[PDB]
Amino acid sequence: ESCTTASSSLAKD
Amino acid sequence: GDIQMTQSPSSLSASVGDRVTITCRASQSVSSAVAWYQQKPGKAPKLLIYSASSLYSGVPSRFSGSRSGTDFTLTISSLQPEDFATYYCQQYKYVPVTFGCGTKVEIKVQLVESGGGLVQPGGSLRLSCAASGFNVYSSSIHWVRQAPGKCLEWVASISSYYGYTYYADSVKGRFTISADTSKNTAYLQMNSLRAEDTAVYYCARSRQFWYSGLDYWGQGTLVTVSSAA
Amino acid sequence: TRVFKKASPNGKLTVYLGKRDFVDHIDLVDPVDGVVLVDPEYLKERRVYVTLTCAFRYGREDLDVLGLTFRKDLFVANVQSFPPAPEDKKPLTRLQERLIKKLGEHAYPFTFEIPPNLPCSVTLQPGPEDTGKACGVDYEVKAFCAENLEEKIHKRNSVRLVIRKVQYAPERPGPQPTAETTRQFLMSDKPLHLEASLDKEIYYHGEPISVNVHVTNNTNKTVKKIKISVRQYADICLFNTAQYKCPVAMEEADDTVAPSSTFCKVYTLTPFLANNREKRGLALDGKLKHEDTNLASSTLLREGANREILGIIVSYKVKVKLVVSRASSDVAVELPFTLMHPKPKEEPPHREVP
Repeated sequence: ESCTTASSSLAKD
Repeated sequence: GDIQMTQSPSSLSASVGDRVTITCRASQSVSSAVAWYQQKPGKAPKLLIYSASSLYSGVPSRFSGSRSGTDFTLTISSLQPEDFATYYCQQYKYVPVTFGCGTKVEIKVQLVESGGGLVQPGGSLRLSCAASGFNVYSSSIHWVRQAPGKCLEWVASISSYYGYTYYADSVKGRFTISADTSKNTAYLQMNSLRAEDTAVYYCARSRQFWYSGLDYWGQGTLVTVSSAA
Repeated sequence: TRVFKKASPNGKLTVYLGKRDFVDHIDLVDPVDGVVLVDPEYLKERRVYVTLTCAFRYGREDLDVLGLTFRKDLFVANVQSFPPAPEDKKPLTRLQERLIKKLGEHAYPFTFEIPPNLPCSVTLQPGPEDTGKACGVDYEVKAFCAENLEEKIHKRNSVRLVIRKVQYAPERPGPQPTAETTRQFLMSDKPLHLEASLDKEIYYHGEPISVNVHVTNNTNKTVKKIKISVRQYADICLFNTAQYKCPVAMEEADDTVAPSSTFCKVYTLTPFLANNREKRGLALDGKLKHEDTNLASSTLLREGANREILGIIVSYKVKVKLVVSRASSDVAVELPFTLMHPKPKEEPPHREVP
């Protein structure tokens, strides 16, 4: 009964 | 299940002192568990970049990497006359970690392997890896086969600090790994041998307490199988 | 760079965090700064809060049986998130503003302050048949959509994620710790003398530690056998101190030092998990979900601290044991030292099967 940890990205400055 | 790291720039040349790019396509989401190496004709393949971003110690900054999604790019702003080699892309988020075939580009601490040679089909043999200057209990040990004219493939691994042994499917219960921590050595016994076994195998250092790229390896040893003597 | 994200079961709640660890800068620990993504359409109860706590599983069994969740809460704090208070105002951090630019006004930041004197994220080695949560010390970030904190937080109405505190070796290595003794005997005109020392003070896990020992055995008696024990002084303050200790590295030598003799020799010891796997109750560092970890780092006690933390203290000591011809004439000499992470650089890409 749980979810899943994933990730994401960014841009410098 | 198994992970593939395909390479688009399979064949390049005629490039001198310029910015060139290297694209590895990941068969699955791999985040940053990706590393790139470079290899000369038949030498020890040294580390270039790990986590796609951290360039190694000493390596010229002309080498750079970047990641966009599961897609991976290498830049050389200018090709120094010695840079010509085959450059290998490899994901390391999942066992088995997988290497794709690299990129031929051309123009017109101690660690050593040992114990190789030719063996008849169905034979058995022992491969050794002497290591010096560091410690097995802080460094993982990995054997990787290089089939000539085929990509790289991790085959064997010891976590001495954890005492775990990883192998690949083609060597489940067939090739065994061990390490004499006293002698700082890796040993691998090969059973029931076939044609695929004929390749040059390398042993390679990790940094076990906190994993990173495969940094310094051996000189590689040939293991040949043939029906003749 | 990259940012980690976690979703609530209902989808009403999407937390973004940057790093799953925190640099205990000794003086300070990096603040728990993150952002939450909310859906005001799905949100109907208009009140959202997110909790950080340093919490400890009360040790293993309860009602003499494993189960339940006796979180012995070392510290709890929660923050009003949506709507952000018109009162609480702190400057935004670079990471969080970058996230907002990725997201917009629908996301809302939060900043948690970690005081010193707080335990490092450690966990006790679970026994072989421990299918429950690995009992130990760790920090937890949980988001939820509730009217008030009194509200019985629905697990559906909430999402959770765990975080670990870490420490890294001070750049200056410590001076060599040494210890010398001289044991007199009623039967010996002159006393036995012992000296023990280590190569350095700072150490890294997985690399061997080297001890020198010198002995003057000019008594009527001999030094029969010598035992080398790297031991884990783990102290707990659940209600009071408890110096629960377990050997980690055990080396034996039959190096006989006779009466009227000298001795000096070097030994190497190497802690690791495998040999101590079957020793249930050992202490390891941070523990994410179920993964294999490393051995507990050398927990740092602040010099200015009052040593009154109700947490977990991990220190490491080597002991040399001299057996004598046969009274408790056999003598053990103790030498503390530090065993903990090298300098930090990145995240823990722990190796495991897909």
